[PDB]
Amino acid sequence: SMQEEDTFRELRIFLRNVTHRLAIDKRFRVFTKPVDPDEVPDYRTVIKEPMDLSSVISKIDLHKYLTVKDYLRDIDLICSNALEYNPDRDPGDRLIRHRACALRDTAYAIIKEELDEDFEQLCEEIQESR
Ligand SMILES: CCN1C[C@@H]2C[C@H]3c4onc(C)c4[C@@H](O)[C@]2(C1)N3C
Ligand SMILES: CCN1C[C@@H]2C[C@H]3c4onc(C)c4[C@@H](O)[C@]2(C1)N3C
Repeated sequence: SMQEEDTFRELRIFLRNVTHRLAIDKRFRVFTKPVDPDEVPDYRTVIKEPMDLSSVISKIDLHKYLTVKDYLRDIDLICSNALEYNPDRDPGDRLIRHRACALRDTAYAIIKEELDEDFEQLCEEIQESR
């Protein structure tokens, strides 16, 4: 219905605003673009599903997310990819792990404080009806 298309349009506006706010924080600059396969040819042999904040904005615009749950699965993949690729005790590794955990906690805290529980339940019921 037209009312259902208006629901999904409101969801995309909300997700773009969350994602752009994460993308301007100086801590998260390393997550804003894909890993350059030149500089890091090894990356794509270890990490099977690369993900970054530029890719997330492209996916919103292609209508790939019908719920906040499916968006948070991509935020979780940005974080898990950084933890898996950089697991060592050295400071470079420890700094990117700390930043990855901060990105995930920041996204969850914005959504907890700014999404109504009933808007997300409506998106999940339209999704399950398709
Ligand atoms: C050129 C200096 N490198 C330091 C970082 C460690 C590792 C990494 O893991 N996730 C991302 C994103 C990145 C890149 O920022 C990075 C580039 N590497 C491929
Ligand atoms: C319980 C009634 N809700 C009204 C508000 C609308 C929306 C929202 O957007 N930013 C913030 C902050 C808030 C919350 O205060 C709120 C709680 N919602 C999640």
